[PDB]
Amino acid sequence: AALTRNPQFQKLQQWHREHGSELNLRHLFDTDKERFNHFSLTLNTNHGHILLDYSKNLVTEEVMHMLLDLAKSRGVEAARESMFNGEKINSTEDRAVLHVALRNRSNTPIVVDGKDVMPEVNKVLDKMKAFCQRVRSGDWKGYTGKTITDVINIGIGGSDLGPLMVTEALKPYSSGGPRVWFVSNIDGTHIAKTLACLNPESSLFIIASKTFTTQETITNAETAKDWFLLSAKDPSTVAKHFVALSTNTAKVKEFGIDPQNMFEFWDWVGGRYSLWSAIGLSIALHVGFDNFEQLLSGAHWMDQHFRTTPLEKNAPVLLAMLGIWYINCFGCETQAVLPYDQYLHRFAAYFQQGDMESNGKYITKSGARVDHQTGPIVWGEPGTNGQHAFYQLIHQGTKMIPCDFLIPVQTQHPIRKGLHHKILLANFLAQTEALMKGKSTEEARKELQAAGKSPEDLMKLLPHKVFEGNRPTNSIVFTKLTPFILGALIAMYEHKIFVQGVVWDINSFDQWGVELGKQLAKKIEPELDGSSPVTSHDSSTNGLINFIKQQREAKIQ
Amino acid sequence: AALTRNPQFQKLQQWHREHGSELNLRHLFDTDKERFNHFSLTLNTNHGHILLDYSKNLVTEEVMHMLLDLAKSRGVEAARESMFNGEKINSTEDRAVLHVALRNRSNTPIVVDGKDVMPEVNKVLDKMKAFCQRVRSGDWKGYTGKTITDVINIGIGGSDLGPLMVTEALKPYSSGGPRVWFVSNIDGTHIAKTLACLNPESSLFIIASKTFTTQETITNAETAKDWFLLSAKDPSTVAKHFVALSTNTAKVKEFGIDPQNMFEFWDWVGGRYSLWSAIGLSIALHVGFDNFEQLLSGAHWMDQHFRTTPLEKNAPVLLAMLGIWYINCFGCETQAVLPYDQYLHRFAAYFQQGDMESNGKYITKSGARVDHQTGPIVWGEPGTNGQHAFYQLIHQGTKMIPCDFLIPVQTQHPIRKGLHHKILLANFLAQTEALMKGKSTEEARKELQAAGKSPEDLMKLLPHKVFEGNRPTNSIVFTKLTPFILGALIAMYEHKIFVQGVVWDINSFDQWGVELGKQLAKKIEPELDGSSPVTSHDSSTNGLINFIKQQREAKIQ
Repeated sequence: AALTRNPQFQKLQQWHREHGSELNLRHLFDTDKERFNHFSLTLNTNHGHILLDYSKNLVTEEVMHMLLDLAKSRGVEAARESMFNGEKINSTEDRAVLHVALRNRSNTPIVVDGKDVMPEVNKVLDKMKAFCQRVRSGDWKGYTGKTITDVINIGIGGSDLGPLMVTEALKPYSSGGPRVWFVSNIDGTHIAKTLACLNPESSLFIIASKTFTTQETITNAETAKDWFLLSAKDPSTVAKHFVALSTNTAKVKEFGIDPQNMFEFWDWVGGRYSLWSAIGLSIALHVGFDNFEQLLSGAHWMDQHFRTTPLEKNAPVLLAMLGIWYINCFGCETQAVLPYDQYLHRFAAYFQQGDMESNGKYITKSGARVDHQTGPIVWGEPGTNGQHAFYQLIHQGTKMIPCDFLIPVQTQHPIRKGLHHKILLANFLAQTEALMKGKSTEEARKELQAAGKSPEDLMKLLPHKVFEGNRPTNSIVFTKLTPFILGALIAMYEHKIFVQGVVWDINSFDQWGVELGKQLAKKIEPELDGSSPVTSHDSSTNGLINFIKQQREAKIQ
Repeated sequence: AALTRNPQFQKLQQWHREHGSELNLRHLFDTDKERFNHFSLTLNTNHGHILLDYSKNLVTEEVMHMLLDLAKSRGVEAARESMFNGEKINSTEDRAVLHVALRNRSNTPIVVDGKDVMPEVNKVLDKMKAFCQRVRSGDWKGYTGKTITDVINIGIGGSDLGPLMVTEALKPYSSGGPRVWFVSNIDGTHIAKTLACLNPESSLFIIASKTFTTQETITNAETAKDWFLLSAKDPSTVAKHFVALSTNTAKVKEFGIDPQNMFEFWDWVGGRYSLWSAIGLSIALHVGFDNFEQLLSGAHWMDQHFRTTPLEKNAPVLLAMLGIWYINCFGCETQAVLPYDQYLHRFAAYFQQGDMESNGKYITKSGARVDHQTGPIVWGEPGTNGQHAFYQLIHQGTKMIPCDFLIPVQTQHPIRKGLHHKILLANFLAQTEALMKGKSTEEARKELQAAGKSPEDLMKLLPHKVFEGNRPTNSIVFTKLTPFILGALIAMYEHKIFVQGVVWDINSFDQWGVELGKQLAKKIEPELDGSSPVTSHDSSTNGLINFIKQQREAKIQ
């Protein structure tokens, strides 16, 4: 395993064993008035500023140096170029990894298998735009000649969560667009409850599946199609209400979709990195293609920042190494993502997939079994909702939890002359200040005394009122949450995931872990029909199946 | 710190040290065909069955005995009676913990400070029912004589999540009820994107707040009022469109709400255990009082189960000790909740609050600082959604992650002759089968060889195809997700949480962790006013503040 054998890594772990515990944020800030200046990064995109304040982290100049050294010695710069240049770094599948090509606004040639991929990227985008124009303007008409009012994306994983998170994040930019709906669960209630709110004559479905045989997606697509046909009787109308983001033209034709409404993407486009491709169609439809282009440009901006910036000043890499520090040295299992922004309520869920499906790995690019930790469990809820659910554990539990706090300076809803947003900002700043400052015994004792508590009352309360602090955070503040900024932000985290992967020597771009579950589920499916008991598995699987058969018959109240 | 002093605890740890790594799920099942029979539990509620199958846990009859011995030596049973008897077990706040009184259908007296609380519980319930009748039937009217179509719940933490989660879960039981909406974030987009969807004439607001001075709630309540008065205009109209869940009669009247529509609850009702009280007004409004009464009955049934069942077969206890095993011996930081049910999409989020805010503690009932792990990090998304997001890390990452898998046998939407649910069940059973069974190097090799891979190609891919398995899960299956079953399930986890807290000797029922953040936010609020640079905090807090002040006036192009 490369990491463990890397001398810079070893130096890093030895230092932590020796000095890690003695680091205390409060002392560090009390002793060094330049801390913010030393550990902060200001990015002017020319379309708004993004401030990355990583100063409330358990680091010193010495630690940052050791980390930057490790990134250098782990080759992140060369691995980065390999990615951007089209080399097949997805080693286990022998594929390129070029989500950066999807948003490549410079159109600089990126060649794979002898051909510049750019023209294909652009043909698809041009195609998406033309269609998006037809639909939004009311040009495109349903089978009864009515304009489209609802766009329904059907897909799983990356064919879903991205468009869904982005459209929710960019709501304010959706004037003139039709409503978007997202179906993903195979669970029939997901499609039932969506279908119940629709009019077939004005609904347009998008089936998002590269192979067009994804089971849950195609099953959902077929239910939608039978629902449509109940009204339209006529199968030739399907072409008016169902389009496809896919590569499987035969299967697409078979379903009833006009193959001119098949929007292609490529194998170098991982699902958890697909929103910038044809997979983004529902985003473009909801907020228009200008905004979709701003989203891509935002991503492109961050891509250039990742590429041209010295490591010391590289947002994505600084983010990654801080994570390595907490994962491979402090041993923290999780990474919290807390955007103080309701529109961004699925931001954390989205990266739960991006990070976890990319870096939840245990085999290195050499075939070696990892002997160090890899990807963290990512999780979160937007502030201040989360603040009211679980921060108690963050402030006073027994776990170290690195948190990323995010917020826009300008809100899309400056209601009450800025009141809600002021309170929101104050909490965003106070929470991180709290996590790092804490409240000592003496500090709490004073408050108890001043509040009128008795000595007995004081004695019992005291310990519970102490905050140990020393809980590290990142603050990421940006001028406003526009399509462009959102683009840069998503890409920033994408590149953070890339770097950690490189440092760990794993392949962030495959996902072999899904195979076992699918094959086992195929075996079970037919065993579920019928009354007789199943005895072919382990006793649990067997017992569970038999309990389902017994109770499926039950009439309950 | 007594858990650590406890001899049963010590023996458990010493045993795990010597034998824990030896446990192999696949081997246990292979060597004991009764495993399922021996490590599972069936519960007939008279309103649906609940199968708790904990056989896929790293545990033997010896380990369980040790875990129960521990629950015994830690006084689980007595603490339990203490809660049920109305004793002040919330020791820091000197209060009773009586959410079980709220659902006490037997009406057995529970006396606090010399008086049965039941009559007060039932008075409020009766009152909840009457108003609910008045609203659903159309009797209750708005300032223009229209009946109510939308009910808007406004609150934070427990005044919001429970009601949001339960109404999402029980949607099919809402025929005849008004649409419910939930507003919690202080961030302005929340209330604003909600208000934009309403008609003031037929909208009823419910401001949920014990003290009625909860800053973010009240701020939202005022924005709502002010928005209602922009059309209704007469302040006396507020009383027909706002009711309150509170005890602060004065603050309620001062807001314009009629004190006769102030539904009360008590000190002994924790926010994270409040949905069963007046706090569930919106639940009752949405699904009717009958269903709401079914919900409390389900929880009462589980309460009785917890109270009368010997530890060995006590579901919540079993759940509690199992978690102790993973938390205190295996060192697992997190616990996943994965409902294969889209209606339950907010179930995990609910328990993230109910668990982490109860048990994220570090000071024990005696004042000592713990020296062992405490509450886990709770997270999740419903399957198969989550399956397609992060299961990669669970199957092949570097972290042990206890998962609870839950599913109703019978679905609320049996479309396509049951095809969707069939697939859902198959994935539900297959995933746990997979986490347990894994796929070995040899098995993976035969596959690759069978797929015609060259020796070089096989070699490079082989280890990536290996599933190590041995990943423990609980499988909780229940006949159907009805209001009753749901209530049972909620109470089940409530008691799991209670049992863990007792073992940790912490106070699951206070929440002192919120103060610092609250204190520090109020300091910052006024400082945000203006263009003067702030200098009064550590350099990061100042830096952030100044950047915010600097960018609030940035025109963005």
